[PDB]
Amino acid sequence: MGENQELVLSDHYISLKRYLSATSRDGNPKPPPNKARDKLQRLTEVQFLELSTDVYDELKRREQVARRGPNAPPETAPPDFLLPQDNFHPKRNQARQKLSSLGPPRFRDLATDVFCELERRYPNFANLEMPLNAS
Repeated sequence: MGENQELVLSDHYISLKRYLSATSRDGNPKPPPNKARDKLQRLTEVQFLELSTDVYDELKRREQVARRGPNAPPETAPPDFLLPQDNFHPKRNQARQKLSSLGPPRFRDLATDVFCELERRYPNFANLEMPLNAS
């Protein structure tokens, strides 16, 4: 254990890589035809972390939904969007709702942009490590 924002983004990076890998063979290193990393530079690091967290949170919520997809009762069926809470600011809640509203292609692009940004910003993320699946 330790305290490092890089480690937090490392988990996000790994999660994004697995997410992208699970949704794409990754035969194209640059999926989008257009790029604009300068757009992501129009925000602060904290805002960037907030966006990274929002993306991460969206990813885990979708995974939970998928897990509770088949062979799951409707009583414990999760929402198709993040429900608002007073613990979180309403603007942030709306932002999260927008992520849910966005379909997979747009979201995938967001994931790709964040993933690429993290890889470019942290070149050492290209030399982290990945887990293995076994059953």
